[PDB]
Amino acid sequence: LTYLGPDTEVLGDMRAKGQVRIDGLVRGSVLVEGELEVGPTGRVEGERVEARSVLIHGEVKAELTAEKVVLSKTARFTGQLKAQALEVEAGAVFVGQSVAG
Amino acid sequence: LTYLGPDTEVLGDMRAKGQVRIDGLVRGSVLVEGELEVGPTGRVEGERVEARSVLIHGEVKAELTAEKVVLSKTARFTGQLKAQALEVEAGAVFVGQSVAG
Amino acid sequence: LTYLGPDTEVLGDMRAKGQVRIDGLVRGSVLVEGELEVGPTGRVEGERVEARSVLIHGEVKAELTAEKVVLSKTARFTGQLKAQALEVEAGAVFVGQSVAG
Amino acid sequence: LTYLGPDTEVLGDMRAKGQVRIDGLVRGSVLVEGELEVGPTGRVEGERVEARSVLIHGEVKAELTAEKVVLSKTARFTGQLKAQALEVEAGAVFVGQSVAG
Amino acid sequence: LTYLGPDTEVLGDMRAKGQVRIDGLVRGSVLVEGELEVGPTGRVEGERVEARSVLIHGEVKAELTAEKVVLSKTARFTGQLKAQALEVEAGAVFVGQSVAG
Amino acid sequence: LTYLGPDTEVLGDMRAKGQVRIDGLVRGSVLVEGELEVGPTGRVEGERVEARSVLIHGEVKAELTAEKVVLSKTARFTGQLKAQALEVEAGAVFVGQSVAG
Amino acid sequence: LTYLGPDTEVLGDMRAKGQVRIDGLVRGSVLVEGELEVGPTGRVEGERVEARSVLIHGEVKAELTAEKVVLSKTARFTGQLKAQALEVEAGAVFVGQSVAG
Amino acid sequence: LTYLGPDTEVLGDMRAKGQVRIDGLVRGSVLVEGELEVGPTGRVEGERVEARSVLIHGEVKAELTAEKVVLSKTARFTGQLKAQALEVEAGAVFVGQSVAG
Amino acid sequence: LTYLGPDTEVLGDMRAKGQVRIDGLVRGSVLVEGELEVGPTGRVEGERVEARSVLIHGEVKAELTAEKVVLSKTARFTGQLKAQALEVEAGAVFVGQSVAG
Amino acid sequence: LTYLGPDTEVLGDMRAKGQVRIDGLVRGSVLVEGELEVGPTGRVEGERVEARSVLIHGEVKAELTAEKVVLSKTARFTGQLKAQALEVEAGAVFVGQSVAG
Amino acid sequence: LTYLGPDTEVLGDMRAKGQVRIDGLVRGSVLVEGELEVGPTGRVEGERVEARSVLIHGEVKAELTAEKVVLSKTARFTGQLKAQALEVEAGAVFVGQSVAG
Repeated sequence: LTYLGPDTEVLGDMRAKGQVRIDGLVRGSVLVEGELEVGPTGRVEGERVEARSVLIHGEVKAELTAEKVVLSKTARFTGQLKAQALEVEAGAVFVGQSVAG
Repeated sequence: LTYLGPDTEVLGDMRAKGQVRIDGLVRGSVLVEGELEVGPTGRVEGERVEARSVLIHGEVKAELTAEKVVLSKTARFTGQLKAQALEVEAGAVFVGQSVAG
Repeated sequence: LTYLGPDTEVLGDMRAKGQVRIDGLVRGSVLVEGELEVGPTGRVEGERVEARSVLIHGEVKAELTAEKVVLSKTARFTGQLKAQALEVEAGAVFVGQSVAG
Repeated sequence: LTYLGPDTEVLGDMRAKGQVRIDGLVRGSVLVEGELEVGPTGRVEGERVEARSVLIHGEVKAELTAEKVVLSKTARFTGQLKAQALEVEAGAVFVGQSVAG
Repeated sequence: LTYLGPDTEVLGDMRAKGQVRIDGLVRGSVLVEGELEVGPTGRVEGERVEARSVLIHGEVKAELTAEKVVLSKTARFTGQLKAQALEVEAGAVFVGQSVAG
Repeated sequence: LTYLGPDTEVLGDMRAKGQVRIDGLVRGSVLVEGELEVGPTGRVEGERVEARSVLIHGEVKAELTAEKVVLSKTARFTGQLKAQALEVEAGAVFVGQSVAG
Repeated sequence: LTYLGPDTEVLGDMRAKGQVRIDGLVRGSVLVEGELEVGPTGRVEGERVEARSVLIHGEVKAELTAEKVVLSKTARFTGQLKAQALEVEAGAVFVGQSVAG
Repeated sequence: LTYLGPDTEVLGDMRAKGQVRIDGLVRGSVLVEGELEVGPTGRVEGERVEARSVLIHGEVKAELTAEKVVLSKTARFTGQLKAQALEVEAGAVFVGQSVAG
Repeated sequence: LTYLGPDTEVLGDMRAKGQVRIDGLVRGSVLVEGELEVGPTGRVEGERVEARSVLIHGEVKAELTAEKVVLSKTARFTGQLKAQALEVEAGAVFVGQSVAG
Repeated sequence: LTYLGPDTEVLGDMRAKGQVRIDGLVRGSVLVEGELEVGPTGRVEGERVEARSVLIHGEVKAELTAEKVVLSKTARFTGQLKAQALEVEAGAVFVGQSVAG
Repeated sequence: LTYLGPDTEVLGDMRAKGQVRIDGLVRGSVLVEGELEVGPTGRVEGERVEARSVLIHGEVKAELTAEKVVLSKTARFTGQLKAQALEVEAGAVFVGQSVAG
């Protein structure tokens, strides 16, 4: 597990393994092997968010790439995407060219 | 209601009103005011699919635009998109740049 | 079955199979295998209306061709015709050269 | 709380708040307000490790600055230091000029 | 044993063997083989304090060198240091570049 | 009390207070207020040995000055002397000009 | 035996043998082989007082030389001395450079 | 009493008081107040032998002067004499001008 | 025997032999071989009184010469003397230079 | 009594008192008050033999003067005489002028 | 025998022989060979009375000469005499120079 707090602004290229929950901020690119969660006030601003299963509940602005990109009602995506199962519930402002299926 | 059959290949620019269920084929652009459904073997190949609520269960290849673009497990999107609530369940090969939220 | 609504203006060459009921409009040529009905406010404006049994209750303007061309009291034909049993009831303004029998 | 895992190599300048436990790696400078812990396999390689209470149990190589710099038996410090209560237990290879008291 | 009193100001380079307890003052360099203790009002002002185990409870200002440099709550170090187990309890104003481990 | 060990060679001008027992060596001048004893293997080599009561049992070579200079059977004095009660027992090689009485 | 009285002032160089007790005065140099005693009111003023064992209880002012120079509480020496066992009890005003041991 | 031994050669002017017995030698002048005795091996060689009662039993060579000059069988006088009762027993070699009576 | 009376004043040089007792007076020199006695009131005034044994009990004034000159308590000698045993008892006013022994 | 011996040669003027017996010799003048006797070997050679009673038994050669000049058988007178009773016995060689009666 | 009476005054030179007794007087010189006696009242006044033995009992005044001149108590001689045995008893006034012996 790698929990970040509500106010944990990490500049630079975070490289993690295992289950991650981000609730703070990331300025840079996140490279996770395992489950990822962006929290409700979390923000992952950068270029590369690569994971295995992403649960977006806050904001993301990067060229995200995963297997299962599952979202929530208050999510906010931006940028490119490359998944295999783009599961949006209802209320994502999903702005950007994606590939799936 | 405007039901099209399983094998009803309509060339040209279909312009409908009310609830529509397409299960056949459309070669051209669909302009519907009301609920729209593409059936499981349906295909809407063209450029403009504009509606109010779209339920995709087959294939679409056009610059779709709606309010609520809700999909199914066996859907297959292609092309641009412009919605307000992009609700994908799991298994859409959603290929193309979208705007939502 | 392929029901079109009262206001379903389909531009282009509709190609259907099975029982069809048109009540809207067609701009183009209708190619149906099976029973066809033009509704009371329906209009099939074009060139080719080919079917197996046609029930005209609105307006047609094309080179219709069928087996049994049965009409109604408020029908309005225009153009050529080629049937095998031209069954008009009373009030068709049947304008155009026909072959039957 | 902000727990990092055993293998969470964060490049860049981590800026956190609250209780932090680092067990992975940091390439860069750590700026924490609150309790800090470097885990046994943790390493904080960089220039600036500023906190309020630091518990070193692995390796640090930076110009650390805190109030209470408490260590463990297997700790390994390097670089400058500026504390108010430098509490080393026994086995730190504490290499570098310090100010305390 | 070599006990010095509370007010025993020894100018010059004291060279001792065995257990030493200094409680007075030393102006000069102390060369002890064995346990050393600086008392609470003791002061070892000079350049070279070399021993085997040092217990600082007062003030030292020299380039101390030992195996085990254990301190107390009211100690006050100054100058360089070269130990193998720098065991500070809490309240030393330890000012100076050290090597340990 | 200020006991020096059997092998405690103190270079420089020792300045003490209270009861002193020297058994090691002194290279320099001893300034004691109080009882002084040179031990059997002790040696106080220098210039100024000033005290209040001196008990010589080893060797002294300085311009000693006291009130009561009491010696032993194995003592060995050298140098000037200035006392008030020069109490030698038998076997001192007392070499040097003295004033007493 | 050679007893001199309390008031026996002998000018000149007395040369004696055996046990001598002087209680009077000598103006000159005393050369005795054997035990010598200066009495309490005796005075041996001169240059050479050479003997084998001297017991001073009064005053002497000469370059005394003996084997055992034993004194008393009320003795008063002056001048040089050359003995082998300078045994002073407490209260001699022993003024002058001596060799012993 | 002032006894001189058999071999007590006193150079110089002996000045005594009380009873004197000389048995050694005198080189010089004897001034005695009281009884005087020259012993059998005694010799008083000089110039002035003044006393109160003289008992000569050895040799005298001086200008003797007394009150009662009593001698013995083995006496030997030389020099002047001035007495009041010159009591010679038999065998004195009394050589020198005398006054008596 | 040659007894002279108490008042037998013999002028001139008496020359006698044997035992002589003079009790009177002699003006001149007495030459006796044998014992001589001057009585208590006798007087031998002259120059030469030579005898063998002289017993003086009165007065003599001459250069007496004998072997044994024995005197008494009331004798009175004057002048030179030359004897071998000058035996005076106590009370002779023996005035004059003598040789004896 | 004044006895002179057989060989008592008295030179000079003998002056005696009392009974006298001369048996020796007289060279000179005899002045006796009292009985006089010249012995058998006596000789009174001189000038003045004055007495009170003279008993001549030897030789006389002088101007004798007495009261009773009694002689003996072996007497020998010479010189003047002046007596009052010249009693010669038989055998005197009485040579010299006399007065008597 | 030749007796002269008491009053027989013979002038002239009597020349006799034998025994003579004169009791008278003779004026002149008597020449007798033999014994002569002058009686008590006899007187022989003259110059020469020569005899052999003279017994004078009175007075004679002459130069008498005999062998034995024996006298008496009342005799009275005068003048010279020349005898060989002048035997006077006591009371002769014998006046004159004599030779005898």
